[PDB]
Amino acid sequence: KGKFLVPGAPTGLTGLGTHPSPRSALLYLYHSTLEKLKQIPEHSVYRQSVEAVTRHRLALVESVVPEGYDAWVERAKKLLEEHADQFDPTKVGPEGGEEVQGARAVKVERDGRVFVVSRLPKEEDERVLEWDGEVDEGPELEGSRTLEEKIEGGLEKIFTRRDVKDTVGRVEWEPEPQLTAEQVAELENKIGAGLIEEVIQVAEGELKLVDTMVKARVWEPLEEQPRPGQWEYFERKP
Amino acid sequence: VGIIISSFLFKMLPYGVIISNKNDLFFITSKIWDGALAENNHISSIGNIMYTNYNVWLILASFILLLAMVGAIVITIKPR
Amino acid sequence: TTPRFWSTPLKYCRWAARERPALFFSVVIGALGPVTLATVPPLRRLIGDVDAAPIPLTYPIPPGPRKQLKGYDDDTED
Amino acid sequence: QVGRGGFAKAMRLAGFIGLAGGFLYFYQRSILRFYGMSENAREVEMDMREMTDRVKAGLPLYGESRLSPAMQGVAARQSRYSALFFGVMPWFNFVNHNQHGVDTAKYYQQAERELEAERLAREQA
Amino acid sequence: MIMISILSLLLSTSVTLRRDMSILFNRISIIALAYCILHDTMSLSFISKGIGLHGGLLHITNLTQIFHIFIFIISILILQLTSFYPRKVWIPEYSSLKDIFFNKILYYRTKIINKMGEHMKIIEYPLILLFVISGAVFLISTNDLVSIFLSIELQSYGLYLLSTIYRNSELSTTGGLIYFLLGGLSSCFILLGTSLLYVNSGTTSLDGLYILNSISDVNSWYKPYYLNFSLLIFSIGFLFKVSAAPFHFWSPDVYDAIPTIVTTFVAIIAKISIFIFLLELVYYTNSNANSYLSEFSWTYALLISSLLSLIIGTVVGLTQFRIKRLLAYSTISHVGFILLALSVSSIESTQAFIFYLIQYSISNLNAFFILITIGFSLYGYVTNNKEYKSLLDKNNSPIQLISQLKGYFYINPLLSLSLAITIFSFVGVPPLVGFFAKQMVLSAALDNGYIFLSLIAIITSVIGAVYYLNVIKEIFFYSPEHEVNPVLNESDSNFSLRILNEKNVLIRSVLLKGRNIFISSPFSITISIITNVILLFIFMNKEWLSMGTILVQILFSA
Amino acid sequence: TIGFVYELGHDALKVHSRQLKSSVVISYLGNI
Amino acid sequence: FLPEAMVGRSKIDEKYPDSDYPTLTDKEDPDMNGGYI
Repeated sequence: KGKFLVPGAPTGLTGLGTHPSPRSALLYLYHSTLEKLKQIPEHSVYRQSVEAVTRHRLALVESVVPEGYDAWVERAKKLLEEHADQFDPTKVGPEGGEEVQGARAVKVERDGRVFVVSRLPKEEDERVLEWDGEVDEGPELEGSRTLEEKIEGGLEKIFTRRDVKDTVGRVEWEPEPQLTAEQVAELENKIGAGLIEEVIQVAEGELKLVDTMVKARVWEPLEEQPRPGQWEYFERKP
Repeated sequence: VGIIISSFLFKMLPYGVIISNKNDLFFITSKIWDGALAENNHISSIGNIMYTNYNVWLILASFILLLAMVGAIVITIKPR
Repeated sequence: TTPRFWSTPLKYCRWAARERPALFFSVVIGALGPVTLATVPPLRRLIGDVDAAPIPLTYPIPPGPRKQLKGYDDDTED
Repeated sequence: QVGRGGFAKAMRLAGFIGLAGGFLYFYQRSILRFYGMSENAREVEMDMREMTDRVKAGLPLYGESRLSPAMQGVAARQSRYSALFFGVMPWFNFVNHNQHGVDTAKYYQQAERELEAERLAREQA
Repeated sequence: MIMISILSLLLSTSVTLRRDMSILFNRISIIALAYCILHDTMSLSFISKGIGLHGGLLHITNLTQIFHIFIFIISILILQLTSFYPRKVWIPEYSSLKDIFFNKILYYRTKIINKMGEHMKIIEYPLILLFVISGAVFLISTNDLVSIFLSIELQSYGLYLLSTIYRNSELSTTGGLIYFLLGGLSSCFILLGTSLLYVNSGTTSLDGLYILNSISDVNSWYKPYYLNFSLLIFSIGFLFKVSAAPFHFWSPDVYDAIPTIVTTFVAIIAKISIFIFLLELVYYTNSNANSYLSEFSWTYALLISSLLSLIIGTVVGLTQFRIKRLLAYSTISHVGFILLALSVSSIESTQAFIFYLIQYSISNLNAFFILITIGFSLYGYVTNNKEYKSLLDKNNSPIQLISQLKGYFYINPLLSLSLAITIFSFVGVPPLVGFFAKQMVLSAALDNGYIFLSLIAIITSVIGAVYYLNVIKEIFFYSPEHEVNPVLNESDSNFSLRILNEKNVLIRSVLLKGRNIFISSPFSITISIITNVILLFIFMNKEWLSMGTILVQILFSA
Repeated sequence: TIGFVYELGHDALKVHSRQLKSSVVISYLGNI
Repeated sequence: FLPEAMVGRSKIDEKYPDSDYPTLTDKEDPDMNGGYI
């Protein structure tokens, strides 16, 4: 009952909920950051700083392995290799598919590490859930229509979309074992940046910062020399 | 349109009402005791029969109100 | 979270009392009427509580033939 | 193509409406034998027995009513032949009134003959 | 039963906002109307002009009960449009009894069946329809002046809400608004009609007014002038609702503005219930002896209306290019025939009136079904006409123009022949059922000396046959402006259907195209039965015609 | 009262006013 | 209240033009044959 954190439970900071998967998310965020730095020259201290901080924090998250991870990762390889078509972003899109009312998943690569991001259909009460949660694209086009309008309607989706109950050529992806609420505290004692949900948001802002640094080229020589007298104040001659 | 309808419907209305539109009539009233043993108020006289003798009108009335309560809300409800 | 009545009626009636009391207790009070109509009258007559006779609201005309009364005739006036 | 719990909901409504429709069907079948609008040979004889029993018992044919004599009339005039409208508006008689549309003389005319034979049979004993 | 069905359906509707429930709430309403049929069938074992019910307020007649049952069947047939999906997927691999009862077919049906269409998402739609039926049936049974007014309102208000239940359509809100306003004017005439009756006669009983009327038929202070011209005002309020001329102007606009599945029920049920109610009034108010009262009969409005409905209905329909405006003018010419049979009050004309009303209600329903089905068939078809691109609310009225039907006999021939037979039956061509209906009303009128109205009607029909033939000329004589959709039939895009058995185990997977997409059976069977009834009426006329012979004998006997 | 339960059930007597959790689980397979 | 295409006279005038019924004067069609030379 009290073994695991409950995703979306309030953390004590308003608007900050319990992360459904904090460990993998930090690895995804850290490996993604260690990938974007590579478009920065090695003599940049900004690169070396972020590269140093992220690797230091990465080795700590690896140090806290969930129970049964080795067993699940051996299974989950045999799923991705046998049914790579199902989880291929180039085939099912970056969002895992088009049917949000069933399970979806793609395989993502960062630094060469392999990630599988899954979108379990949103948990809502039975009595306010229409058509299992299907997406309402509105009424089908009826009457006299031109071909283009029928094209714009979504007519190519009859031949690609799936009845969710049609599951024979597919395998149900079981996700990664999670960290028991004791391990979450133990990991965040090592990192020392507050709750793991706080650590995650600082990591993802750290990921977005790299793109701004790269564009600005913050490691190149000073743009504007201050002109004479620019930083003079009211100092008395020593 | 005013005169033609009014002329036509003036005959449709009865003597009871068209009265009092140099020899006038005077209505005369007296008293009875057998019909005064328990005089009811008109609200009670209607209650004496609105729920037994004419209860079909009440049941139909209720259906009209129900359709208005359901219909007037079905067409104006916030869609969510 | 919220229970469903048809899955677990008793857990629903507890939830309805605690979380939606004005609506749930409207149904209890209102239902208590037809329970009153079905139980109080039989037990009242059981214990000798007798419904009273209707009070007269029109002159009670006696049935049967007229009684052929002698007395109080015109001669007695003087 | 309904969601996960919609058909069970629809069964509960269909279940009720068939129960309600089938009870009106069962009530309508018996009352027509009382209305004289169906073959009712069995009902007539068990009517003549029940009622002529009530006569010799001295108890009211149709029983006693808490309601006033005029209220009984309104009840009789609201429900007589009223199972012919069951398709539209249902209605059942729960009032013990004496206004049932039939001459009651046959029941009295009958019981006394059962009272005549009972006394004669007691004489030879 | 209808009242228990409304209350029960309303309690289930009031604890859900799930729009996916609309299809199942419509399927339960058809079950409910079938119980009402079983109950009014049991009530049919008595011979009587009428039996007062519920304190004199309501009455039951053999004619009252045969008409409630007809309303119930018609309602079951119209309720099918919102109870089953328009289209279907059919393969020979799924076509046996074991297949239908013990196998399942999985495929993406959301677009093919229009699961999320507007007709499939209004939760309260069957409920508002049941209220209109509740009002319709109560009116046939009304025996009091006050009962009449409440029943016509309960029928009318629901037709206003049905005309407005598509709330996101500017065309339905407008049609709903016109109908509510002008029908409210219509009801103020009906209330004035009843009010003058009770004020001059002291009674709300129709049974009491008929008695006062029969005494007053002899051959000095209170001549009963009020009955004929109170009934006249009362009658005009009902000629608005049946859309008899010259009170017809609203119906072409409203019927054309509201959606077509809705215009099916709104253009058919009010007529059956209102005409049956007027029939008993016309029989019990006819002065057999010629008299001063006869000179002023309220029924001359009906002849004036029937006269006008014949000219107006056929002539204004000549230059109608909109199919719903054409169908409504065709109705105004058919209610002229109905009115003419209702105004000649005789055994032969009452048989004719009863036969015509039932046959026209099944025929006008066939016309609506074919129209609705034709615009659901155009799903695998494409057009390049600017006019068909400039139409408004194409989802609610898929077919709006006669020209949209150009070449339909080359797209689907039997559905085009079904509409040809139905239209030819509106014309009055033998040996179809509509000819026999028209002939029965002409025979009655000719017998009773209405030779002039018979001549109007025959000349009127040839005029109305002109625009009926322009519809058929559109179906048969030109080529389709619609083309098979090029991508739905491309031999490269096919959806996967998969056939499972009784317990979630796959049997066979199939790949299917657009040629495997057909009309759903409930509509093709319904069109098939009514077409064949119309076609083969001459071999199956005995029980239907005798049913009307006996009802008239009960009404005119004793 | 049934029509009143209809008005309470559909939230017809409700004025909406104010001024839903994560559903993306990432998984780590490690190296290729 | 209803759209012009649905109830408008000019839209009927398109579908049934008055020019579909020729009317010539004797100055141009003396022989009643459409101006045949």
